[PDB]
Amino acid sequence: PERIDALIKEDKNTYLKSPAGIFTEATLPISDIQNELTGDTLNAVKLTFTNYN
Amino acid sequence: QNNTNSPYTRYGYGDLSDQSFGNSKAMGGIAFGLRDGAQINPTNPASYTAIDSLTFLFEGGVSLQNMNISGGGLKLNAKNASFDYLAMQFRLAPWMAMSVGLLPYSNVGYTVSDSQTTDNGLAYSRSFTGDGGLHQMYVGAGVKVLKNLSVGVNASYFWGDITRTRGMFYPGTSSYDSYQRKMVTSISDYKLDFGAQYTQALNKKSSLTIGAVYSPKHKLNNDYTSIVIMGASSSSYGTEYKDVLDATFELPNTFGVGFTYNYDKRLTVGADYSLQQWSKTNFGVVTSDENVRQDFNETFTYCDRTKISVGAEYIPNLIGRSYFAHIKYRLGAYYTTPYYKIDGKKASREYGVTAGFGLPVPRSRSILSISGQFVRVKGLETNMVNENIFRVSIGLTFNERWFFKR
Repeated sequence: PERIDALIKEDKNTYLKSPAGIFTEATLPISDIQNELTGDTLNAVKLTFTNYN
Repeated sequence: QNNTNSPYTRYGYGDLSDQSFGNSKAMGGIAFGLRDGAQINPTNPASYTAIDSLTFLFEGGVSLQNMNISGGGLKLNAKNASFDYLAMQFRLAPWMAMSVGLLPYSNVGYTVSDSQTTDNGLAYSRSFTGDGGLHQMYVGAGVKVLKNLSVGVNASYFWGDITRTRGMFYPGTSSYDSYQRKMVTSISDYKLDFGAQYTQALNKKSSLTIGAVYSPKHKLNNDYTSIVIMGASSSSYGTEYKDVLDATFELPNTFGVGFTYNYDKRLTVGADYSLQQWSKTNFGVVTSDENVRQDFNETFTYCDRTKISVGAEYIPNLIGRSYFAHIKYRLGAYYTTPYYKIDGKKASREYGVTAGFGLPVPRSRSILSISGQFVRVKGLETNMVNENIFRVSIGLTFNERWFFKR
């Protein structure tokens, strides 16, 4: 538990430790899309997560 | 894309096809005053009464073309081929004749594409296409009310489908949804056409004819629809968000008049004039969506079309034994202001010169009517294209002794 709680507090990166460990949470900019692209047809919205070795 | 590639056809019903048969196509289209009894003429119903007693005439036609298209320093050319008419004609009485046939009215064809790249690095491609047209199938009759005077009518079924698309594609992107809006207009109604002709016996050998033709203003049954497709691909159909609209379509009042002089059955000359009241038509659509409304009001808008044409044919010494004495020689030229309104101003202005032959089959009365036409369309404003179009035109008036009895 202490190691998991310590790794949750790192701020340069996020982890994905699977067996009931760590998830990562993302905040989408829905309000900005709703303001800037009103009247458009959305053809694609792409989100990418990428990792270290 | 079976009759045109001119990108002017993105406006209106396309460009109107002249249902000018073999003799008129070489003679500049002077079809109102003509009474050439060996070939069919649907453009003026009063012309049917000239047919010989025992005959049945079956005319058809093809045409090839090469459009040189130019604008903004770019030059390109495009080649299509068509089917321009098919019609039967026969006599019912010493004073009445009837015909039935199949004719084009207007056609559309254009593909105009584009490829781009934004400053952010995204490449994208657009594609604006169009297809279809309006067609006409008719039954008509003409009668002699006096020894000099004939009148007639054409009653026609009048149907078609014009489809016009806009696309937005992103080549190289892994997975995305393409946007395409396909506005379609199906039409199915009827059309009436009226005509009369009068012939005068000048100087005992010549004859002079005058003809007029008229068709009334009309409002068309239709099925206008505004489809937007989303997510279609090489593997999937996407989704279609259809939208059905209460659009109004019309045909204008049309007037035409002309004459033909004739001498010793060796020479004929004539000239025609016609005007179509397109600017006095109430096209429109009702909807809550301004984008659609603006498109309709900018794509279906017109100006008055007028046409001026002159032509002649000459048949020298048709009883002498030499085949070039049996060949009908034809010439003509014409001028038109097309009905296109682009921006607020009128779009184009066109000129044409025509020539052709009248090759007869020996030991028969069939005629092969090879003809050719050069036409130039000039854009009247700097942002529009110019066209130089060339076209051969094969057509055969079959003719056989049909209603004979012992």
